Amino acid sequence: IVKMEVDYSATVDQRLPECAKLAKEGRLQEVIETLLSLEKQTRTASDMVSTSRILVAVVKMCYEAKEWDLLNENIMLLSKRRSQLKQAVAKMVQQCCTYVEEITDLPIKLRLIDTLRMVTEGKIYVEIERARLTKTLATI
Amino acid sequence: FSLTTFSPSGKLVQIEYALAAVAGGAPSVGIKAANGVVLATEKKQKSILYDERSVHKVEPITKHIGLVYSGMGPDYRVLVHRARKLAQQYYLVYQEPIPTAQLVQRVASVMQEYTQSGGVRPFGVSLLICGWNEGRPYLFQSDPSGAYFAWKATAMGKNYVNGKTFLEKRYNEDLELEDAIHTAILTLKESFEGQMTEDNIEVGICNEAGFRRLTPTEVKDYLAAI
Amino acid sequence: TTIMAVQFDGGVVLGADSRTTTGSYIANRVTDKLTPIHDRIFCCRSGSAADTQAVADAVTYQLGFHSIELNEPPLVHTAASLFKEMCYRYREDLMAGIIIAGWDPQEGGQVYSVPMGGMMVRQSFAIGGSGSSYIYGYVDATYREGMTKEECLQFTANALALAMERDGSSGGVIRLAAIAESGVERQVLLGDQIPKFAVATLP
Amino acid sequence: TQNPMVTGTSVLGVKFEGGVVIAADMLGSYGSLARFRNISRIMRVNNSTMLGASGDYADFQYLKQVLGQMVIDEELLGDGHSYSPRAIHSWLTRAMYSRRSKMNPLWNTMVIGGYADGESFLGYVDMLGVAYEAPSLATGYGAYLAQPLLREVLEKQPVLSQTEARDLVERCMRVLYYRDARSYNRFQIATVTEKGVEIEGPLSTETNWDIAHMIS
Amino acid sequence: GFDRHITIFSPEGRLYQVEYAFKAINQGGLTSVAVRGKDCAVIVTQKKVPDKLLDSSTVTHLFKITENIGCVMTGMTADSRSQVQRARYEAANWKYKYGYEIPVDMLCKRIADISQVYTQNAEMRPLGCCMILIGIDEEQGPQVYKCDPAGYYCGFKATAAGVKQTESTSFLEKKVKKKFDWTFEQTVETAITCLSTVLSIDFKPSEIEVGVVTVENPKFRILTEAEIDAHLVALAE
Amino acid sequence: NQYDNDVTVWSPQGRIHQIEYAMEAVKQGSATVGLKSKTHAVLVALKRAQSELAAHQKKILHVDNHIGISIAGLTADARLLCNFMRQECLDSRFVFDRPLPVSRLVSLIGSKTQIPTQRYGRRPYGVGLLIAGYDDMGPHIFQTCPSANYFDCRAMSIGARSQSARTYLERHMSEFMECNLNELVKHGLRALRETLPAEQDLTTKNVSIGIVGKDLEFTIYDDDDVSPFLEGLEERP
Amino acid sequence: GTGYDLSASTFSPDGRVFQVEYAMKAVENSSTAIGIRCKDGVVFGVEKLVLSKLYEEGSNKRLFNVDRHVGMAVAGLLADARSLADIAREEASNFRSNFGYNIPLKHLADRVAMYVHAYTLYSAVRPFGCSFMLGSYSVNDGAQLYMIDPSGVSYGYWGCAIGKARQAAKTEIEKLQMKEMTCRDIVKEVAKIIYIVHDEVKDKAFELELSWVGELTNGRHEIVPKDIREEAEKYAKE
Repeated sequence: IVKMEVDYSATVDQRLPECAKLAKEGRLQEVIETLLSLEKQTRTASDMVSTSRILVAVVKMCYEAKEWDLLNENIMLLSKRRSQLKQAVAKMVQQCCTYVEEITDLPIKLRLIDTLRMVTEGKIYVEIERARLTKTLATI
Repeated sequence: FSLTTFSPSGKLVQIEYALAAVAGGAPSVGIKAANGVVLATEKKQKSILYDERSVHKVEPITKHIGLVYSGMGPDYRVLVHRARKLAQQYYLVYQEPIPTAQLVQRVASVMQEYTQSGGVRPFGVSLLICGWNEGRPYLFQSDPSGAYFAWKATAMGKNYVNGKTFLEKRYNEDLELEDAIHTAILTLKESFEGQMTEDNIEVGICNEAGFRRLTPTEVKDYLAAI
Repeated sequence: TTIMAVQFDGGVVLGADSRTTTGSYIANRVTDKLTPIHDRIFCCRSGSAADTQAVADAVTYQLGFHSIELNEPPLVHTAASLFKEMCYRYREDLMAGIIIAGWDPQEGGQVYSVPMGGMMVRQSFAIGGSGSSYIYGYVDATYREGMTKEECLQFTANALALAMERDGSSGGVIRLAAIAESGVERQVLLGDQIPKFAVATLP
Repeated sequence: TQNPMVTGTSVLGVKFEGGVVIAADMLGSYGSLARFRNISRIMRVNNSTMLGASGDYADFQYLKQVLGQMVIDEELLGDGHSYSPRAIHSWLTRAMYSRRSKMNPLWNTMVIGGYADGESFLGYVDMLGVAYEAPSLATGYGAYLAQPLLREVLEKQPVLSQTEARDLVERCMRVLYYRDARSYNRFQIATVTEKGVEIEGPLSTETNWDIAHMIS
Repeated sequence: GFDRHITIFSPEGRLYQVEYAFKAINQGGLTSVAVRGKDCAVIVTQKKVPDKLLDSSTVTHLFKITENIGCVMTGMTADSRSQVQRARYEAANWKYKYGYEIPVDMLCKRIADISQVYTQNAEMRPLGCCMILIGIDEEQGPQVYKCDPAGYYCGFKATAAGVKQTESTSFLEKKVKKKFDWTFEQTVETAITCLSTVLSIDFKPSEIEVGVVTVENPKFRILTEAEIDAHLVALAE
Repeated sequence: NQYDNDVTVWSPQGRIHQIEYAMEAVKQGSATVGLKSKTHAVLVALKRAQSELAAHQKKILHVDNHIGISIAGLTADARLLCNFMRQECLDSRFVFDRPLPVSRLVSLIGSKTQIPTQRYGRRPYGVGLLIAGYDDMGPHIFQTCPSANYFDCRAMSIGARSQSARTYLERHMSEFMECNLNELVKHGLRALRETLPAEQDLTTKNVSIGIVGKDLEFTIYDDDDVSPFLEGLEERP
Repeated sequence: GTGYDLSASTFSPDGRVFQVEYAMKAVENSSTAIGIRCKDGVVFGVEKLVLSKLYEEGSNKRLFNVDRHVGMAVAGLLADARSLADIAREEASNFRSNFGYNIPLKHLADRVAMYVHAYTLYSAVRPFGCSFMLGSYSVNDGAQLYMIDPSGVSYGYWGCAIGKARQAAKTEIEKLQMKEMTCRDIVKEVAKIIYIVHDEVKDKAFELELSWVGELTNGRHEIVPKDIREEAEKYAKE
């Protein structure tokens, strides 16, 4: 969409797995905030792959530490911050689609509707609609 | 050249074009009643973005001289500023005559810098003047080139013809009290397209006590029961 | 009347008396002789009060207009240049002694003197007015280098107090103005707060 | 202009072989008052011309501003030429004459020193427009006190050396400080030569008071 | 002929020279928006900077005329700077002649009178720059006015000038018709979203320059990059 | 062509046309050459004669002891420029007793002639000036065109058919610094003789010489004064 | 245009001033120029067409000194350019006489631009046919460089070019990385850019007038020493 200004591929490679180790069980939110700052920096630098990787890492951390509520407001903040990169959010929704289908649970219905609310803000035909279709089928 | 100019054989073509311009679209009726004079005009602002208490169509030149006008408002501002300076100079020279109606004729006459020295481009505004410091009221009109006309009731808008016809048919008359402002509002109504309101219609009155631009409260009060 | 300015590290301190004399009668005992030319530039007036006020107002005009057209606070040197030009071009008609001081980020606390005639000079401290001629020795002997804000404030207050008590055309209250990057602080010394060196000559 | 308020006291200067030296004390006399003791009455007209003045210091500042501005304008063109000190002296002469003719005189007596084309020049112009050039010059009471010593030195020595010339100037400054009410013991000495104009600064002269014991 | 060539009245009864001079404002490729609020008045215009060899520090179209009045110019930049200089001179001269600071309405009136003198006569020509000036006025709240190359000085609450001024005025008319006062967050956000809907670039916080005058804080704050970025983040939330 | 009518108006293709016509005033004039040296400046002007009974008119005008000019073009507004230059040089003499340097004089002339090129109702000074002066930096030759754009030149010629003289001066300008006074004057005479058609030839009555040097103040040589220079002509018409 | 492009006081039907639109064409036609703000100063450079070898060493130079620290590199109609340079010199002298010290470059550019706009506003007088850069440096305000079109307004420029080939120069100017390069290498590079721009491809030989202002010159805008910058011209040649 917009030309990349400053890449941080080296920064994310050297720091993201270390951040995952530092918050293996997700008890720390300063790690989430500092990757939010890093992806904001790459977003102002108009980089898509770095932001997408950061979002995928963030949701993966939420998967492994199974904080369902904090996932809900975290993905809400990610999707509503400034709308970020359409490629990155479409990615993050896709791995969220891949994850919600494997754990039965009671509040996965809440996870399904949360992602539905995040994607129903528009941008349906553009930037992935099969995820929303699969979520509705999953709700069925 | 640098004055009121462009007069061919038996014509004043530039002046006639100025009069075509002062046809305008602001009716700005005036009525000379027995007690005083009413100058009412229409403030039909484009959209609601503009304000009505910001700019005014009726200007008190001095204590009991009020002024209303026609098309070319930017010219009208300079003209009313000049008129204020001229009235103030006359009052300073002839100190303390409380000069309004023994000055209304005089200020109308000194409206010769108005047009007789046009300024390359003549003024494109015709203005009605009201004064009541003589025991009697006065309504005068000065046009982009002529002089004092000493009207009793007239209009200077887009439909000034039928406005004047309405004024004469409704019998501007001579016994009418100060509250002929109802008839002035009716005459505006004929040349008005809308539900006229207090900010939409601006009117000033000049009676023997003095001149006063009626606030939206009294304008709405008069517009009620019409 | 007496006016005085001192320059210290990071600012200046101005002291002026509140008396304006007409013959032998006190026209105004609470005269405000510290006219703010700009936010961080002040003027001390002496001599013909009308002429001082007119010159100060005209310079305030020109300096405010110049600062607005630059989008930058004006220099104290620039203000002093405006005063020197105004006084010099009309010296034969305008008789006024003016002390200019203030603070600007370009140089800091600065003090200039433009007496009658229209000359400009930069000084560590400036002194002027009818009552100035009585404290020259004191101001020269009791002035140190590198004096801080409080030292300059007290020293200027003392100099003005003695100039007031000695000169017959000076009296009333004292106005102090401390100008610095933080801003300007104006205070008034009155009555008992006046630093007094009592002269109890023995019988 | 009409009645000076702050007046600058005497200034002098002598030319020598290959250069000129002038000297002015740093006092601004507000009548009988030593109001300003740290003011410079010597101006660098350009790289190869100096100027001092005695009298109204406000007028001196105005002339300094005007002359510096015109020198800057002259050097802006980059034509290689310059205002020779002879030309500068003539310009100041005409300015003073015009001011006197307009009956708004400039209360300053000015000494212009310069060294151009390998030949020293030392001009002189006063309030009344009287101008000339002499090997030795002085203003006010300097022309009464310091000038005779310069004349008697130059009568036997038409040419001078820089070191003895500046020593003579220092002695004349000492004499002026001794026997002039408006004088002060802080004078600047400016030397113009082929290398340019160099001003020493707040020089002072040593006072002798052995004769103070001769009172009784 | 020469009816459409010089500042003379047309035979039809119109003045074509000023009618052309108004379209001159649309020429130049810029837009500006002014929103008066409950307590503040904020104005914003886009900063069209072609190539970065220019100094974005000095490419601005908004200025301080005095300590409390700020203008934004629309149209040819030379005439814009001339009228800004004239307005600053008028403000200073008013402060010199009369002690109190010049009211914004009076300043706009004087500028409009100058422009009316320009459309009068024939030697000179009108200046193709429309000026929107704002400022806090005591007993009046925030005040916004527009002086035009003609001499008609008016405009209030929400007023815009530039190429796409009509669309901005329509949106602001919709917003003001929605009866709710704008605080010192809603006024700025309303102006920003108005200009963004006019020209959708989502307004990276570098291509607009917003000026603000509040009541509790006087003076014409030319809000910095951080402030405009914070307002943009808050709006797009 | 409308756009060529007046000096003020600007042509759509670029430069205005009245000034371009003004340079044709100097083209339509008797030829004149002017060359520098290491120490001297010499002007050779063709004194154009009306008829054999009438004199050959006057060219190479006198300005001061160190400056002399040669006109080529409209003679009416040429004595005016001569008066202006004389007045400025005398003003310099009066103020600081030194000869006004030629470069400053030429800048003054250019600035003075520039204003009529922009003021309505004022024709440009269609006069071609070949100023010869001796300031402190050796001799100087300057050409002033009615376009008010002066030039400095080692050797320049202006007038009718002056292009041939220009070419000869260019081809022989390498050997100009190291030439005796008579040698340089003969160079100029050969350059001017190459201008007129072959039927015409140099005479003592139809030529004028202006010489200014380090020790030689500006002097206008003619028939008797020219004959020593005219000898050794090497006539190849 | 046809009917409306006769006097600057006549607005176009679309609302444009065609007199200035044509005055810009003279600047577009005249020989080019360039000015780059180095890290600690501003470096000018202008190629001047030696229309004939009859002329002496570089005269009617496109560079001018308007004040002690300020220089003007102009292009367009050269006589009016010199008159405007005289106007700028007078303005700087007046400001120094009134307010003391040295005229800030932004204010000088604004005042001269307002004067130029005054000359384009009216009808009797005509718009100036020249565009020029004003460059200056001081310790307090760093280095500034403002460019004024024949009718427009001053604009802050890191690097600017005007004249025959503006875009061709500006492309390589933006290619050059300023704001961290000292004025010496910038002098080398401006000559390089000028020589990259066509000099003899359709024209005669050109001379390289280069100007300085910066802390290396403690202000004091002066022409670069041409004897020692001939090697810079040589590096430009390579």
